Amino acid sequence: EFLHAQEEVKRIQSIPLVIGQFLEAVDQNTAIVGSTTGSNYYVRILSTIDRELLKPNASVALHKHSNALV
Amino acid sequence: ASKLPLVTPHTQCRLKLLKLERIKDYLLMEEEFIRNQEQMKPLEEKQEEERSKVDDLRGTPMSVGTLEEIIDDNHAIVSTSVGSEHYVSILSFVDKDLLEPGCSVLLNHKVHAVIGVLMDDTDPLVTVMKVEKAPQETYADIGGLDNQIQEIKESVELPLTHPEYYEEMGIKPPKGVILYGPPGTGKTLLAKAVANQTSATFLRVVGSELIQKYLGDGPKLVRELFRVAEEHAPSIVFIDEIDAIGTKRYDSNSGGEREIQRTMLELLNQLDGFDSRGDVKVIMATNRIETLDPALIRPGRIDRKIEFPLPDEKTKKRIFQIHTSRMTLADDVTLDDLIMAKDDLSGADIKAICTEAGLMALRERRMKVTNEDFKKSKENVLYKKQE
Amino acid sequence: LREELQLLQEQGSYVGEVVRAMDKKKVLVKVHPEGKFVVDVDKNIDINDVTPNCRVALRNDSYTLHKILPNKVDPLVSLMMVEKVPDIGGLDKQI
Ligand SMILES: Nc1ncnc2c1ncn2[C@@H]1O[C@H](COP(=O)(O)OP(=O)(O)O)[C@@H](O)[C@H]1O
Repeated sequence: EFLHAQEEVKRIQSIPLVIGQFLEAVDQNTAIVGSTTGSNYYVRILSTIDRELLKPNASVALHKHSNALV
Repeated sequence: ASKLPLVTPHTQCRLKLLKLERIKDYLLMEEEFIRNQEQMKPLEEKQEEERSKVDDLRGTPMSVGTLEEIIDDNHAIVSTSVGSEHYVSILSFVDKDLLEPGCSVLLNHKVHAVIGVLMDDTDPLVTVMKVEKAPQETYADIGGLDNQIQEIKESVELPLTHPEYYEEMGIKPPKGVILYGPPGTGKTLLAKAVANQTSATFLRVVGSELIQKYLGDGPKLVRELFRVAEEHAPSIVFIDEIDAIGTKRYDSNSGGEREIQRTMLELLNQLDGFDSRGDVKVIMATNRIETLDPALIRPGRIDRKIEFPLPDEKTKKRIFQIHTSRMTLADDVTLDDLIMAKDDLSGADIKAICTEAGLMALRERRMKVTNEDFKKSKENVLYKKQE
Repeated sequence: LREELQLLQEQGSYVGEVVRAMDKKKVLVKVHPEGKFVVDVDKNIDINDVTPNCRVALRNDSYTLHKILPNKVDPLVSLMMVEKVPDIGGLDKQI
């Protein structure tokens, strides 16, 4: 059931998200990102992402409506 | 707040006693009639009912806007942070008196209506130019000045302190004051002294700083200077070193010099051109006095020109005594060895002496004082003048 | 895991910096590109907690403060000048 759980989360992306950049994280599973839309935001993250992919403002994707690090 | 305008008797006239006794009994009557409100029906439907009602009527996200223009009574034109300018009406909630152009405002989201006003900050210019506190020593620091102190006092101090001589005759005080004499005389001393013992604001100004690599601000600095001094409070303006900046039209040349001519021009008309400033004290410091512009020299602009003489052996014994008051003094020294010898030495020279002692004795880390300390110190200042 | 799909179908978490607060449990906060706003504080947060020049979690609908986010690093305190062990042919006279 857990492995069925991971896959069903995948519908969130569907491609057209946004190209933004990771900036910083406050705490566990919540960080800050400055989008290429000129503005900056405070957002949550998915538990699926590996935390070794961070550091020096990586290229990231975000939801159009939600604007969450996916 | 503006409870009664009449001050016309200006005395202990029974008119005034009747006035202030009537106003007294009226105030007592109001305080008592309103006092009988919280007695029969002490109620509190006027603190959070109106306040809460309007706090909810107006909004949160209180977008800060900028005033553009004022039209009629309720609608004005505003400018958002990006330039979107809206023709929005204002509420009867903000102080309409403190509402002038170029001011931050509070706006709504849907209608963007003017909700409130944000109080302004303290401009950096006052912090830059105004001597904030009593900087230095009070009248125990004078080496000697009595006619100088009289002129500046009855020109400024006596007027503001006891304004019961000028309104007896309707005679206004003199406006301008030029402090001139040889250098090292103590002009800074007296300026910082009146600035120390004063009740109104004080401003210190340097003249060399009126040259921009940008072209033609200058009189910008002047006009904003007098603007802040006037708008701020009862202002005591002081400008030192106008001699190397406003002397005269020596050759009528161009290229910077012409610019300075324009600047001192704006200090002239801006000094006093139109609709006399009022509560605008002006004080000017100069070393030389002959190479000055007589158009500024004429009355209306300056009415008191004070000479700064140099005492010979009478106040010097108190100048060496002041600059040696806070210091040790061995019994080997006698101030008359150097005071009773010369008759023109400036107080700046006595200062270089009584400080040169602090350099000599403690350069070697010896004891308190020796007479040769004042000998080598006086000779050292002798080469300070002579060399 | 199963529930999160709607949870991150959510948006509004803005980020702000407080210039300084004022009375009535309010503050003055500028947004990243945008202008400055006077806003409401959260019931769980404290006015004294609000220090000037600090980030805050903001709403997007009401711009209500959610959480006063921690500063990155006090930049002068990360660039704190060295106090290393203070242990010149040509430089002895000026010594
Ligand atoms: N009579 C005096 N008593 C004490 N100090 C004096 C006296 N005359 C001059 N001085 C010293 O000489 C300095 C000259 O001051 P001032 O005349 O304002 O400078 P400038 O002549 O460059 O404008 C003062 O700072 C003061 O310390």
